[PDB]
Amino acid sequence: NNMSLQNAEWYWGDISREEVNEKLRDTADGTFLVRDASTKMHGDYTLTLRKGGNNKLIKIFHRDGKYGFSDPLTFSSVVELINHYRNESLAQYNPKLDVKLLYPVSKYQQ
Repeated sequence: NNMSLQNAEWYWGDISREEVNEKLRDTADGTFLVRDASTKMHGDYTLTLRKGGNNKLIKIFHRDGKYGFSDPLTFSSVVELINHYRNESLAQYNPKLDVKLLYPVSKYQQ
């Protein structure tokens, strides 16, 4: 993790919901980025996803080197978790989030 995660184009580190909001403003369903959770109580990270004109916040929890949205946490890295849901609909997690992670908001000017 974290060498992988620090170089992920969609990983923005410590930035606020507010800054997250302007980056997803009027973007298509499936647009997303990952920041650090503002408090570890609420996971180590927050995935923000565009859906129905709305920014969904999905906590990424971490324990014993694994990552996930809920238990069991099966992923060996945040990147592998994201990569899975770029291929697969979030619907397997939540039926109200039937969209994939389609459009990374990139930190390398894109």
